[PDB]
Amino acid sequence: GPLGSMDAKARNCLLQHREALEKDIKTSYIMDHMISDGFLTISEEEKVRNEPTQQQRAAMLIKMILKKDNDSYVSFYNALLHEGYKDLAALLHDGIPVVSSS
Repeated sequence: GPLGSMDAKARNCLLQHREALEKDIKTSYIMDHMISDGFLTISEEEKVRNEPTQQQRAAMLIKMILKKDNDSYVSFYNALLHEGYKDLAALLHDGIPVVSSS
């Protein structure tokens, strides 16, 4: 039984804000912070990096989040804060049940 999965309200606040999703959700340093965080494995890194441009690259980063978990989502969330994308992440903070905690 999967526990601590990605919350619907959380995952939605992220993807639903497609108003700025594809527009501000980057994959460069954001993924760097996620892999260094240890949430994105070499396989994860490979897929996103396999894609040629922000097209399927950023889409792949967001596409991973489509079926990851709360833990990874808060990591992807934290990565947004790592690259000055606090606004998008704030839009997702509604679903994130933590306030840094670091």
